[PDB]
Amino acid sequence: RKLVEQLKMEANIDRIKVSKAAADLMAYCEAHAKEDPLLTPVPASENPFR
Amino acid sequence: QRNEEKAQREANKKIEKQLQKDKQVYRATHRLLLLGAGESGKSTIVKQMRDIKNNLKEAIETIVAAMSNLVRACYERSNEYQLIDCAQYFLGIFETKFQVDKVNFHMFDVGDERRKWIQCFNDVTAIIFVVASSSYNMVITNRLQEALNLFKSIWNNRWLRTISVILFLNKQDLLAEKVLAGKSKIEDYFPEFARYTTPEDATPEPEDPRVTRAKYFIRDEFLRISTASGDGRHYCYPHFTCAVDTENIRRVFNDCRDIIQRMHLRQYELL
Amino acid sequence: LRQEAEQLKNQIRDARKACADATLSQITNNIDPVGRIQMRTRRTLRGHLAKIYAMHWGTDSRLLVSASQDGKLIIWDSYTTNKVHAIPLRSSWVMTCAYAPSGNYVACGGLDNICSIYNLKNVRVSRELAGHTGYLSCCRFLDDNQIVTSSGDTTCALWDIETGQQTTTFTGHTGDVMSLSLAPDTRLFVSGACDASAKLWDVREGMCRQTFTGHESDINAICFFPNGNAFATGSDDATCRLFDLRADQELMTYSHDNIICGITSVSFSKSGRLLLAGYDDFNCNVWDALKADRAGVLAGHDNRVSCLGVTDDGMAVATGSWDSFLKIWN
Amino acid sequence: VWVVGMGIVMSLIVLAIVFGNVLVITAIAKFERLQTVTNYFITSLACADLVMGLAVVPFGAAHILTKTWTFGNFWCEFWTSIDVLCVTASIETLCVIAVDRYFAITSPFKYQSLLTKNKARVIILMVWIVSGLTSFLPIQMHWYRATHQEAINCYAEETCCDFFTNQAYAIASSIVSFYVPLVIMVFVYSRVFQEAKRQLQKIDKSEGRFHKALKTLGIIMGTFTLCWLPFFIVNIVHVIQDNLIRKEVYILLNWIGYVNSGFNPLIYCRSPDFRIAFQELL
Ligand SMILES: CN[C@@H]1CCc2c(ccc(O)c2O)[C@H]1O
Repeated sequence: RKLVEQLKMEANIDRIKVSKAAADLMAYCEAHAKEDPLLTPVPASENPFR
Repeated sequence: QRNEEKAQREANKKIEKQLQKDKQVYRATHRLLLLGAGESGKSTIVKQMRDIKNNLKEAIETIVAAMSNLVRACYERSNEYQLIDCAQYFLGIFETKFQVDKVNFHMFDVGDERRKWIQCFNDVTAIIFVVASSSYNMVITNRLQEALNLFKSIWNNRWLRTISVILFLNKQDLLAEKVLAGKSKIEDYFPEFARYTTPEDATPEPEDPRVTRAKYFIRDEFLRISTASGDGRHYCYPHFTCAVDTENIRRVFNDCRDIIQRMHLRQYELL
Repeated sequence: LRQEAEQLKNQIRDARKACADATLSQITNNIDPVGRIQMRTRRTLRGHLAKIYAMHWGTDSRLLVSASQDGKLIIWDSYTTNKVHAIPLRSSWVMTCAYAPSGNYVACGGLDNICSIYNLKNVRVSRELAGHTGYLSCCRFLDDNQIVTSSGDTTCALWDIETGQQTTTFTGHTGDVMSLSLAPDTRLFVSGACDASAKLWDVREGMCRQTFTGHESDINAICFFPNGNAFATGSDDATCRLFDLRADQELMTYSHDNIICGITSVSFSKSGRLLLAGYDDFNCNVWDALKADRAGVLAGHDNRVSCLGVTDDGMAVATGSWDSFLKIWN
Repeated sequence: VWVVGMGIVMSLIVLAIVFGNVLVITAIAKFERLQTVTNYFITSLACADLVMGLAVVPFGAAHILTKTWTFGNFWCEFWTSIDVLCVTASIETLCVIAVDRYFAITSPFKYQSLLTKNKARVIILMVWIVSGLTSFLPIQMHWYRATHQEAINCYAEETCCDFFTNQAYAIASSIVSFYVPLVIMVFVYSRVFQEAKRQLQKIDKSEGRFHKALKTLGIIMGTFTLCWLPFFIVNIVHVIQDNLIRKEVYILLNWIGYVNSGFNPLIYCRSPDFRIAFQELL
């Protein structure tokens, strides 16, 4: 019933190729990797938990 | 700020005292889950363990609507039909807290097909699975077969690997009435009943042999699933409770005591 | 009848296949690996009576709220290992809890169909949201007055606390919705149902913009990349998958032959490099989002884990298992 | 060239007892999943076994092999007090564990409310206090010293420290250490066996047509009885009749009782959780 209309509405969506999305996501990850306390361990004195 | 730390410590101490009291209360009281097919008369056991007129008339309206979908002349035909309906003789989780002698208990009454919330209940001492023993003839796979499949699904669950099952069979009078009449014989729907025979060891109430054979066949069919799985941390206690039986609460008390005893005996490498 | 829907689904699959040019691993294979990661238990939070089913960090990245089957919703101060508020609950069972970004309100709803929020500023209920059917799975706060709740009836709903009624209803899931996540801009949110399908909804429009059904088992967790254009779903099947919103299809699959247990919670890191995912095998795994290679295993829980959470500042990740004891893992 | 083998055997026994007790204690303490009211009693037993193995076993071996107590007269009384305290604590902790099992099985619903962490700590403190009262008090203030002409010179001398006590202490201390726990544990395990047999009969009656308790109870009771009862009956006998009992028999039975302490951890820590903890630790 309404599922056909829902799929028809969802069909008309612009798509970005996987290469561009992956490149953008990798660029974001590289840019914001510096401010990641889990990725790079924080100094003990500045660490709130120790 | 030392004052802030002192205030936080005082609040922590007060909350810890309240939490210790709550933990003692929680450990004091056991927990049971009441799982039923809905048409198995789980409400009768709930009443047995522990506006109104309009609601009863409203239930008659659902039966009346079902009869028309499937008045005095057609009323007789409606009863012979096999469909989901309330009792014709008359015409949202629920928590029940009861205390057996010197002990605290607390019942869980869940209100579907996926049953993804079953993993939530793992601290309960037992599952009070209630199934109508006279529902073999009604069909939707027969309803009794569906209940057996649900029992198998509950029994062989990874999360429920240490939870026993208390099994009740209501409609014993109904089962006897349907067996003695001869309409909808067990062999018609359950082919194994022809080969099945009454077990050598049995304690039947002063009942016709056919009723005893049918009841014990249903009990054995339910017990086969329980016995197939691995022994230990799993035990099923079948019961043959009637529609009006006031001894059900003592039966569940004894069953829970045996559950705790057998858990402790399996521990310590005794049993 | 259904032939048109089948043709539309086939066309959607063909379009998604046509969009794929180079896989994520094909492009990210040249980036340096994150390397071995060792995380120690910075703090342990004991005293909580029963198995925790969910938790949520505070917007200040310091306070957190945890709920268990014991009916206790205790708010913890993670820095000092101190519990500030203990909130008794009318319903014994709680499947989720939420902490508002303002911090004034804490949401808590479970197997009871009614969802209730608490006004921290003793503690008392504000408006027990009851216009719902079935149990709840997860709740989040868009603001101090609008809360979106999951459902056991496959109907995610949006609430207005002052009005107390569902502003809008979301439908389209075959199975019950088990988890959901909100965007940094709060414009859109996704929800992973039990029908192995993850759907993205538009808050204003009220209709699902896309639909992702790459899994095979019930989906039990979902969270966003910090970018907001990609969400990762953790299913009952051992595989954890990362989807995309612009590409409108799956990008990477996380799975190992050694692991066969389910997944109960998935949470990204501050930079999104590490995808921390819990498991039913008493341990929490840390995956590399890009290379799809495991970079360490977190443990220390007697029973299965159920929830995860990373502070807004990214200082540490918290885990609450069925062993009735949370842990903070810096 | 014959004493060296006995010394090697004694060193091996001491090392085994120390290693087992240390492993049990560190397994109980380190992991929070193993902390339990009964596991506190197991921890107390392990601590008593560790103290015994690290204190009295090597000194006893040195006394036996060299036949000369090099250390002072005062320190030997302290060693005897430590020995009595350790033995009494171990036996009474075994009795307490048996009582805990009886209260867990016979009265299941009341067991959770009866035993708590505070209750377990109080019970352990009381049992250690009574063991101390039985051991340290009668020894330090010299009530246990004999009155006959024999061993009075041994008391005066520094080298000789052979055990010689009154006919009174050798009976009362023996009773308190072993005989009351023996009767209590026998009654406990009789009740537990009866309950297990009843449960097995119920299983057979209900789920029919589809000896572990005896073996485990036999192990638990037999190890303790065979390793301690002969020593304590000899303890009574030599005071009653000093002609029959020789020193070598006394020492041999006492050391069998000693090695019972090292045998205890491998029979009271056989749970699968303890095995998993042992595997994870090593
Ligand atoms: C010299 N060794 C002592 C002598 C008497 C004695 C021992 C242990 C427990 C007791 O209750 C005792 O009375 C032995 O370990």
